[PDB]
Amino acid sequence: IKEMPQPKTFGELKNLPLLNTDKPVQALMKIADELGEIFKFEAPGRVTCYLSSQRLIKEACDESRFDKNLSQALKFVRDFAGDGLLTSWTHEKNWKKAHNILLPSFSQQAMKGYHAMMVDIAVQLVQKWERLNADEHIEVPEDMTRLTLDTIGLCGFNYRFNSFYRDQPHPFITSMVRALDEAMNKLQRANPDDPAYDENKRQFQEDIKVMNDLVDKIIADRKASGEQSDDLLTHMLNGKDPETGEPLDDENIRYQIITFLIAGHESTSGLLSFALYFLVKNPHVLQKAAEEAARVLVDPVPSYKQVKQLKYVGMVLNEALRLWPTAPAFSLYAKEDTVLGGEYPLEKGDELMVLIPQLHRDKTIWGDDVEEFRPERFENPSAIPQHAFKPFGNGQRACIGQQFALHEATLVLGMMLKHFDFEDHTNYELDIKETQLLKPEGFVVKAKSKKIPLGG
Ligand code: HEM
Repeated sequence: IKEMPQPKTFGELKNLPLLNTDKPVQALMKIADELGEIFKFEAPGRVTCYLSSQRLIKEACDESRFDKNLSQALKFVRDFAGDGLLTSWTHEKNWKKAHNILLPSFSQQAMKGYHAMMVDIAVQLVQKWERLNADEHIEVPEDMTRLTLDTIGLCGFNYRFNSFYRDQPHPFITSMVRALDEAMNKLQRANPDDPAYDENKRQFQEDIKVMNDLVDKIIADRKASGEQSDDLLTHMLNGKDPETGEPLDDENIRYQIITFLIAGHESTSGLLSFALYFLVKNPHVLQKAAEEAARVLVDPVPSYKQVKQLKYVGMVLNEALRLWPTAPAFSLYAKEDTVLGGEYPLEKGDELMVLIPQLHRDKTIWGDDVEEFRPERFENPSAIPQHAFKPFGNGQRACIGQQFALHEATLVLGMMLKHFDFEDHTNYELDIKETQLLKPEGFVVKAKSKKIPLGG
């Protein structure tokens, strides 16, 4: 039994002077490099335990001992995401109901039914870049976000945000993005009740009404027509929990739809953006991935089967998730008193945070050269030690979207590689902005079309 390592405390401020950054995850990674696989972190009225090694994370992933904790970020997002799957406690009846109903709609098989709609949006991005003039460039995370938002709207509830037809997004997207920003801003608000935030609160209420009005109207519209689509909304309307026999109610369906948008859009666009970053920074890797794309994508548009063939592309995506997992942490609490790693007692209710980018740099698992981009690390996924790679979280609370995110990213990145050569025309210096997610801010490229016809 051992005292938990902890960075220096500064009287009443505790450890907080060490995080005076807008990139706390990257600052926490530097604390972990100094203090090792576990450290306690304290701030006024807050205590948590950050884990970074696979040995201890293997323990924290034991679901009989630890469950998902709702961080404060997730609590503020629950004000519009409600008791959707992301923002609900594992014990809530609606979490378990929605999980059992939605799981089959997110399986690897279910991907065959979404493929045509994902291709629809992916063709639109390819055509946008084909139609650029010679002087222009691409804003990478901005277009990736247009793409992921549109794909989740189409596959999620057969709704077109039409993000490629716009400079300013659809009013729902504007509201959702501003609501997420406000939720994150509230994390660092000293005097939340101060008059200067009256306008913030009013706007937050307006943005939630915009989101709810839209989604409720689409739900009511669909129930009236009886139209059956290939979308998740049809599955929610027709699904019954195998355990209770009950369906989701209309209000819970609204929260799942908002949740899929929130949970899916930034995380998946970050992944595509970092993968393209790594590829333009490693032209030899980019060449091997484009060669696979040209070998495999032999039809004017990709089939479901062809996407499954893009093995190297899949490896590039995993190695981007290893270095910069776009949802960089998840939070747990001890379900009962327990001892972690034989050494550190925990009391029931104690919080742990898994620091996924630091887990992914555990040199005992990956070798000494953990900063290098090498997709070949993933050539044999069965050989990777259990719990070493956790970009989609853990257990029954893992990413329900993982097969959807991966199928979409593979498809898109494979089409990009087939149709364009890319140029890092500004010699872009990586700048990782943190919201609740990671992205390469300001990342721009030029693409030069290979002049290959689309379909079809
Ligand atoms: C590369 C893309 C993505 C990454 C890295 C990612 C990562 C994660 C992580 C780490 C969790 C666990 C959160 C926690 O424990 O607090 C999570 C949960 C979740 N994600 Fe994703 N995600 C991605 C894409 C998506 C997509 C495309 C969707 C939906 C279409 C989605 C929907 C969800 C949902 C609904 C949950 C809550 C699941 C549950 O608790 O039952 N995610 N994701």
